[PDB]
Amino acid sequence: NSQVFGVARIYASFNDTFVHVTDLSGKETIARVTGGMKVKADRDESSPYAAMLAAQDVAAKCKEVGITAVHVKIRATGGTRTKTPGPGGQAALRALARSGLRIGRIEDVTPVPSDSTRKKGGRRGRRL
Amino acid sequence: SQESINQKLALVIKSGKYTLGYKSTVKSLRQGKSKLIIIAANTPVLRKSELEYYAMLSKTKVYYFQGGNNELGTAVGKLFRVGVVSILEAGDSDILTTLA
Amino acid sequence: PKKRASNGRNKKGRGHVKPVRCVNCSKSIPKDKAIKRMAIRNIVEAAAVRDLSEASVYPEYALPKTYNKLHYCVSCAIHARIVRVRSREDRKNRAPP
Amino acid sequence: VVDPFTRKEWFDIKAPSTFENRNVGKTLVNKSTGLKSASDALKGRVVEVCLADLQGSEDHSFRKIKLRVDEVQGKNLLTNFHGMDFTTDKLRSMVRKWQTLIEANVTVKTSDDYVLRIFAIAFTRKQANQVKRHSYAQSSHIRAIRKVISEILTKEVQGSTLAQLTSKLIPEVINKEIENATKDIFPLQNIHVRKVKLLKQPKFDVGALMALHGEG
Amino acid sequence: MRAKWRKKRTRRLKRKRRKVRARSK
Amino acid sequence: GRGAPLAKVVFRDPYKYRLREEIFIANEGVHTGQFIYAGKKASLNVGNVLPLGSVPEGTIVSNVEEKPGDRGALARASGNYVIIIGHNPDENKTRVRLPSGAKKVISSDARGVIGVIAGGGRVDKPLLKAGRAFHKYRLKRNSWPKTRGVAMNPVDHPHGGGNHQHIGKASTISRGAVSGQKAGLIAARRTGLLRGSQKTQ
Amino acid sequence: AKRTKKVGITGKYGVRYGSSLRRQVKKLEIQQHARYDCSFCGKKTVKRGAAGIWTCSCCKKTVAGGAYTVSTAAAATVRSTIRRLREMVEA
RNA sequence: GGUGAAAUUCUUGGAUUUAUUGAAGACUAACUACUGCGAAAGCAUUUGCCAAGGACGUUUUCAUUAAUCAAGAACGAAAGUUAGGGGAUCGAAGAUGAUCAGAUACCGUCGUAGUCUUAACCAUAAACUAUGCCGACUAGGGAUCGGGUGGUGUUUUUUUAAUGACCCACUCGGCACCUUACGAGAAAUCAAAGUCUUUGGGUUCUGGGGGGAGUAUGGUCGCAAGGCUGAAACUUAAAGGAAUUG
Ligand SMILES: [Mg+2]
Ligand SMILES: [Mg+2]
Ligand SMILES: [Mg+2]
Ligand SMILES: [Mg+2]
Ligand SMILES: [Mg+2]
Ligand SMILES: [Mg+2]
Ligand SMILES: [Mg+2]
Ligand SMILES: [Mg+2]
Ligand SMILES: [Mg+2]
Ligand SMILES: [Mg+2]
Ligand SMILES: [Mg+2]
Ligand SMILES: [Mg+2]
Ligand SMILES: [Mg+2]
Ligand SMILES: [Mg+2]
Ligand SMILES: [Mg+2]
Ligand SMILES: [Mg+2]
Ligand SMILES: [Mg+2]
Ligand SMILES: [Mg+2]
Ligand SMILES: [Mg+2]
Ligand SMILES: [Mg+2]
Ligand SMILES: [Mg+2]
Ligand SMILES: [Mg+2]
Ligand SMILES: [Mg+2]
Ligand SMILES: [Mg+2]
Ligand SMILES: [Mg+2]
Ligand SMILES: [Mg+2]
Ligand SMILES: [Mg+2]
Ligand SMILES: [Mg+2]
Ligand SMILES: [Mg+2]
Ligand SMILES: [Mg+2]
Ligand SMILES: [Mg+2]
Ligand SMILES: [Mg+2]
Ligand SMILES: [Mg+2]
Ligand SMILES: [Mg+2]
Ligand SMILES: [Zn+2]
Ligand SMILES: [Zn+2]
Repeated sequence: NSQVFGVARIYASFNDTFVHVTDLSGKETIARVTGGMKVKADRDESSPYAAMLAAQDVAAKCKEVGITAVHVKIRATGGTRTKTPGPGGQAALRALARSGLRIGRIEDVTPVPSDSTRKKGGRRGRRL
Repeated sequence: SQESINQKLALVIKSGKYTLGYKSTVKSLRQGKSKLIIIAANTPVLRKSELEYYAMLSKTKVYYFQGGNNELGTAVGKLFRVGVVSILEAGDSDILTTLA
Repeated sequence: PKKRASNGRNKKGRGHVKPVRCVNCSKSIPKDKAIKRMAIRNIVEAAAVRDLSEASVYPEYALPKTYNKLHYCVSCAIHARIVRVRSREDRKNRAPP
Repeated sequence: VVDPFTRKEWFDIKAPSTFENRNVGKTLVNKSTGLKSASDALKGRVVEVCLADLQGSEDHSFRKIKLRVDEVQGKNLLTNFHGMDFTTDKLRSMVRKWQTLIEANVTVKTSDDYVLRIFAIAFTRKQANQVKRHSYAQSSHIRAIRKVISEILTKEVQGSTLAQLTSKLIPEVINKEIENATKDIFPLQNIHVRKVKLLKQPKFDVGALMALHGEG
Repeated sequence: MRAKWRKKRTRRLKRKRRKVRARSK
Repeated sequence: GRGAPLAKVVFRDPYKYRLREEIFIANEGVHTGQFIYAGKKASLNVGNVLPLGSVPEGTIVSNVEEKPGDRGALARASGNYVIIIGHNPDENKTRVRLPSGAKKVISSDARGVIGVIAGGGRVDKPLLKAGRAFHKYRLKRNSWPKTRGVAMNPVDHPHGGGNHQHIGKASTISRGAVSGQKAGLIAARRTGLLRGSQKTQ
Repeated sequence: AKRTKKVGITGKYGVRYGSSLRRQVKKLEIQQHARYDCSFCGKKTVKRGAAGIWTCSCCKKTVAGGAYTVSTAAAATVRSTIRRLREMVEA
């Protein structure tokens, strides 16, 4: 079966998309490029467009470094934040399997509390 | 299903015969009349060791009470305090033969 | 005059329940109130399973799922139409969709 | 400007013998230089692999194992068991409404001196003809169930070394032993040892590590 | 005006009349 | 002239038959007749003195040495103590946090005594009157009372002149300023009431 | 026959110095003047003299202590922090 | 980073992301529900100690010992208050970036007191069920929690009973729900908000058009903020409740 296994850690928030690949240990990252790099918008940093567009360069850089296979760990912002996956998160994962890189073992690692640390916005909400 | 200790000593107090205090227990420890000595946790290590060496000598059972001589005397149902209690006659109480 | 005989949502014999934080606006509403919706989905969503199962190693494998329990306040749930206003009588029915 | 990826070397990651497939994958470190050993940036690394990859079966689909490399030799790196966790997707699915969630944990040292915290998790189940909709436990049940599960955790871990525990977990002898003790009490669907955390590690001793690695 | 702030409005008044009465001791 | 008590600790002379008395700063709970064990192999009870390497992190200690065998330097004041943060067997070095809030790295052979200095809350009671501040410094040195520098004449001070008592130039003084220029706030990196609340990073 | 309402011991200070400091001193003065339980002899004979030192009037044991009270708050909590760390080492 | 869109802000001193380890303080997710407990406020990680509690079971005991309560007393969310500790997070004030005709705001950044704790204060919340307590009577339904009873019920282990767990029936006591309207009501609705002009079981409390006002005054408690007690002159034909059609 062979290949060589890296890990693609995809952090998709609602203002950006993160496509980050390291090896089986998170030390020594291979290729990291985000959505704000592929457009000048500030709004479209998080768009699925940039997310696909970012996963091109990673997978091009995975070949160039020689990583032929990826495990993917996907995360929202977490903590006291949204918890819902970001929009670019699906496009990025698709562009990675679409670029010829071999996938497997996907998990959702978004950090969840045991219920800590009072959340932003002050009990009356963010009202608009 | 467990009788504590003070509950045991309570029976000893109405139904038994006892003496209290460092003098009368050694007056009793010499004569052989004493089946138990209950030493307060806060009496000094010398009085503990002289009581010890009066006991191991006499083949007398030594209970190391958990508490001070204030709570010890309340446990024998007295208003003053006592550092050591000596059991002469066990009454309806089983203290000698129990786990203690 | 009184609108719902449940007032807000269900308490009836407690008198205080900790609040929860709205997931949209970050409001405070007692957990007894606060519309809650279970959110389960596949990690690969819809069209990607094709290109995911092809690019993937392993025969088969399986699709993991994202499990999230959403809490809204009354304001956001109404506005997001996670719920909507019903008729005087239809309001009484607590039965699901 | 260097494109540093022609600098670094490659090393092949080796799993413990307590597992099946012992070649995990690879990883890169910069080329050893004067006053930088590539063994330094190599050592402390920890790798999280699925136990399905390790044992080869898909019955282990969740159950991740952490693997920490203690030493590196000649392009190979020897890793030891650093812990186990449950893959949040699997964990979330097993939590459902209308049932009692019971959790328990204990901290215990093994025969070789390893201080471990191990976690357990179980859920009540309806059974057979039961027409009531929930099947919650009484508080008195959970107290005695937690007492029993921890009794077994401390017992199974106490006599054993780091490898025996590993060798016990793959078959899940603990889960079954838990179900046996608990069924006198309450139905208790699922059951797992869902996590094990390394707290304290003994002094190095390459000898035990070579006995685990190496020979085969 | 909203009944809480009219309750605040008259709370301030009462403080100021206590201060003014405190002039003459 | 010392808040906190001292406790007089009697030892046997190792190389001659005689008693050798030592004067120790009582550590709050130390008591007459208690036994006090001193050295690397001492136990972890309060009032014994250990080397700094020989205690775990989290250990709170008093009268700790700056260099080993200087018979104590850091945290001798009534109520004070030093916490051991960590150890570094590369050259025998324990790093500790000093009551000022600062973090110091000393040699793990540096001795300290288990616990805090006794004498508790002395500075929490209001002096209440000058006569109390008087007797206070009587036993200490002649630093009291203090006449303000603005109250003196230009000859007597930089705060100096008059017609209005005022400082009339910045009361923060260059570090490198010459003795007789230095009064008021000296090296101050800042001034004003801060409200910051963090005594260390 | 209750004498003072508020001041108690601090009626010695009369009107002076301001109440807030008279209150604040009331606190610590009752503490330092108070009689305490002895660890060794089990009676309440311990008095202060010379703040920091607390001796027992019966058994003559003298203990380093807090300024105006026998045990310091942060002392006793340190007392346990050490026992806690010492038991780690011997077990 | 952040937003609807921006900006203030942070960054080749490597910001953001990744990794290994550690520090602090708070919180206690999912399980968590028309479920539990407490007089109310309130109460959710484990284990140990401390005294407490309802209901149930009872051919046990005492024998009217009670019900309700001016005065009087305990407890009392949050904010706030006094000393000390703590100070991660959020965040009144303040300061900022924007929006805007203005924007002291709503949205963004920074952040003081605060939020946590010890020992003291304070005694208020739409502290709500906007519904006093004790007692009796009047109607149907199925779930659920705690206890008990009844079974040649079921499922459990070497089938051995047990104990468990489940199922069916019964019954006390609970948190609730559903139908009904004999009855009640201005109606909304109510299983009490019924058994009231055919008006009476016992008892505490409060209201008497709207304003002025919960103000003024005196008294009292409180460190203060304030609480409790609490007027009148004058003013005015409506204010208000529920339902209906636009
Ligand atoms: Mg951006
Ligand atoms: Mg903020
Ligand atoms: Mg704001
Ligand atoms: Mg809105
Ligand atoms: Mg309305
Ligand atoms: Mg309430
Ligand atoms: Mg002088
Ligand atoms: Mg001065
Ligand atoms: Mg002066
Ligand atoms: Mg002059
Ligand atoms: Mg001059
Ligand atoms: Mg000058
Ligand atoms: Mg001047
Ligand atoms: Mg002046
Ligand atoms: Mg001046
Ligand atoms: Mg008199
Ligand atoms: Mg939990
Ligand atoms: Mg429950
Ligand atoms: Mg409060
Ligand atoms: Mg407060
Ligand atoms: Mg404070
Ligand atoms: Mg703070
Ligand atoms: Mg402002
Ligand atoms: Mg203020
Ligand atoms: Mg009734
Ligand atoms: Mg019924
Ligand atoms: Mg049966
Ligand atoms: Mg079986
Ligand atoms: Mg109930
Ligand atoms: Mg009729
Ligand atoms: Mg009515
Ligand atoms: Mg009238
Ligand atoms: Mg009126
Ligand atoms: Mg009127
Ligand atoms: Zn909302
Ligand atoms: Zn004494």
